[PDB]
Amino acid sequence: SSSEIKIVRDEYGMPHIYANDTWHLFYGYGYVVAQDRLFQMEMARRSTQGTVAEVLGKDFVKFDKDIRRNYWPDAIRAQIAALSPEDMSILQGYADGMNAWIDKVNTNPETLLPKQFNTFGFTPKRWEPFDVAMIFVGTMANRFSDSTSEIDNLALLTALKDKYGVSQGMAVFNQLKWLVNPSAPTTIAVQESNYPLKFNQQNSQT
Amino acid sequence: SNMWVIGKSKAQDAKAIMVNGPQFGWYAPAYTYGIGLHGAGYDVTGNTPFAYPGLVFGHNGVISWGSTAGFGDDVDIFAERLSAEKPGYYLHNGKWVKMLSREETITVKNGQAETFTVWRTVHGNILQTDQTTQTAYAKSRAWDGKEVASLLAWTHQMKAKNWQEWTQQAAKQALTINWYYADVNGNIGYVHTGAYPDRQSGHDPRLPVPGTGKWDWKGLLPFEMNPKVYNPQSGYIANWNNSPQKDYPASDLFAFLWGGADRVTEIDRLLEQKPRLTADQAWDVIRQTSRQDLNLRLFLPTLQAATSGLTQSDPRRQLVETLTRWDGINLLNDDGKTWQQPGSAILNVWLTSMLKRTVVAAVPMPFDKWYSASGYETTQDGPTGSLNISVGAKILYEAVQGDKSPIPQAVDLFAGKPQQEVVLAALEDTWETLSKRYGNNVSNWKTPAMALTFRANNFFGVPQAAAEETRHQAEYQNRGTENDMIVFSPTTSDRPVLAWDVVAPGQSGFIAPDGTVDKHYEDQLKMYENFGRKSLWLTKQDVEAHKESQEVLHVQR
Ligand SMILES: C[C@@H](C(=O)O)c1ccccc1
Ligand SMILES: [Ca+2]
Repeated sequence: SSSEIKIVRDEYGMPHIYANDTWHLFYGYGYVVAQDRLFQMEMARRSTQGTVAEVLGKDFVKFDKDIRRNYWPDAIRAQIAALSPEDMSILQGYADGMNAWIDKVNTNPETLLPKQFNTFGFTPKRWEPFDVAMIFVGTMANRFSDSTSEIDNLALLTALKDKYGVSQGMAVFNQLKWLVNPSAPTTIAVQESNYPLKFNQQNSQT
Repeated sequence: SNMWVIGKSKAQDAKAIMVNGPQFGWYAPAYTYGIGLHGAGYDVTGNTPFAYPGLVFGHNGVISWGSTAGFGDDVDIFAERLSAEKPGYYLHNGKWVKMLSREETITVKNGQAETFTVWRTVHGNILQTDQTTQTAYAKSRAWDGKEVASLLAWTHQMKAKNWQEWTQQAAKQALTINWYYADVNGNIGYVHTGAYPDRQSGHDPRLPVPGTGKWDWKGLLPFEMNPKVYNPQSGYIANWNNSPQKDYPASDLFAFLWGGADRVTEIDRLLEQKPRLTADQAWDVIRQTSRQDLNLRLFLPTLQAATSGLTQSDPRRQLVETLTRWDGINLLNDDGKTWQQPGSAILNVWLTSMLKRTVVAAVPMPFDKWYSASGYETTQDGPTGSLNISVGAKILYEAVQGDKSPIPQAVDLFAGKPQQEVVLAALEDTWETLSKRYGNNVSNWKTPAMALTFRANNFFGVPQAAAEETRHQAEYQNRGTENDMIVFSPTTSDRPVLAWDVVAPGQSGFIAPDGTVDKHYEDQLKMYENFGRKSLWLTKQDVEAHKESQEVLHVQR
């Protein structure tokens, strides 16, 4: 049956979802997630979107401002908008499934509402695809692939040039923050191949 | 994060083996989520962070995949040019272009709401730091506009059945991430995925560039340029956030280097030590690397050279002989609080003093502070992540290697004094410090072990559970937040694949309103502690025979 979603959990509680089409499959994942980690996911949504202060107060105003200054919601929204229906079905299904459990939670909170919600003084609301996307954006892209210290680096170089002079300053920057080191242990062996490019280590953009 | 993939030429009782330990820090409930999907073209089992649609760690019975952060430099900063007369505009290619901007309002519990504006240019969102009437800085990511494509790529890769299909997906993942591959036939592979800028000639990517136009990226580099290897001669693929490939450049972070001193060598030796490894021996590499002091191998030879000619009764010499007898594998004493050997503390104190005396002294205040950490610093709760060799230490290593370093020592970190003198004096400091805290009988020194904490606040510092939900583990272990292993074509099992993982504290974070914790709220916590693991099921048959519960939903979209 194309409307059927089967959920089986193993001896550790790990869920297995069985479904015919994309939307039902991810609905199923979304359902079990909202069962297992609702508070964690609610607080993760709030973290990735900068809405923590709404529920935790003024100690998180700067946190919230910082999160929002580091992304552009509209661009994330437009990416979702360009998705094929099959790819859209992954985000919509997931969100829809969470919504199904969330609705049973708020219908019968006396027994299904995670205790933390009571402790922290609020209730869970429904999710949209944008929300699922930002979980990933906020905890994978911004946490692990958004790294730079270029402003600081320029300031070190500046200070080194002042202490040691222009040429020696530069040479010392190349000693502390080399572009490449030929002795670095590599995951790919030298016999297999090497990186075709170069790169300038003398600040030629100034 | 670490990962070792073992191929057919090195796998014993199997054709391939994959052991992954991503290091995201430790949290309660668990950072990753276990899930299996069966239908709509997927057939998978594994666990994934924050339950993303796509499993970062898992297999489909045909191939297996894993990840480690890549730390390539995929981010640059453009210094935009502003003017007081055109507030909200910036000069780009001879024209004043209006910035993108939006209004935001932070609602606050039991506080007043605050409104603020966010600004963006063609190069990226503006940094709220380093701001002047003339200049503002924009953060440019090569992955900009491809966030959602990277999520989908990580989902569609789960459907691949060979190297070709899998690289097609790897090509669509734009973040800087190392992806790994293995399959039933014994093939293995690695790809340093991600979008990287094709910079103008002369662009030093460790430093900002003007935003006026001439320094704009030409585009992005093609996938052909992404480092990759399929079935290496070596018969294995090992990574611990080290460099992908010869002459490949690292992140521009001042605190991040790929040099002679790299923790990945520790994995390399254990894999090269024996010609073939079974699955159990591949798993034990976690325990061994978890406990391995990472500085001993790097500086023992220097320490030995400096003390080789001292008399037997010189305490500096005794401290070195102590390290010489040690394998560097830390173990708890029966008290559950101290380490059996004082080697790390010796190293920590010696290294700290060496850096103060060398790298730190050569660098202008207060940048000097960036090179002072020994890499052992922590809190009563323990490290928030992995343990690594510190920037300072890596720089010191190039210096104590002398002529064996390909890095020119523009300035002598030892400032004219012989190295031995400096090494010795650092050992003098170490003996004074340690002998006053522990007394003069090294053999009874009981130094504090590091502990491990599963925090109730997530990485952002935000509560994701109540404070009392925090869990503690006596022994800190330099290992993945989770560990998973996939073994292909095992000779002693009837299935063409076996998999295992551990998701502590448990699969579930649920607590009912009356405070009743879920059946699987804490059942993997002790298993994590003792380097144990539970089976991951894939086939309908395996799943049915280990079922504990079942629910069938009927819905139409
Ligand atoms: C924890 C982090 C790392 O290896 O730096 C990471 C990011 C993405 C995938 C795996 C690990
Ligand atoms: Ca850069």
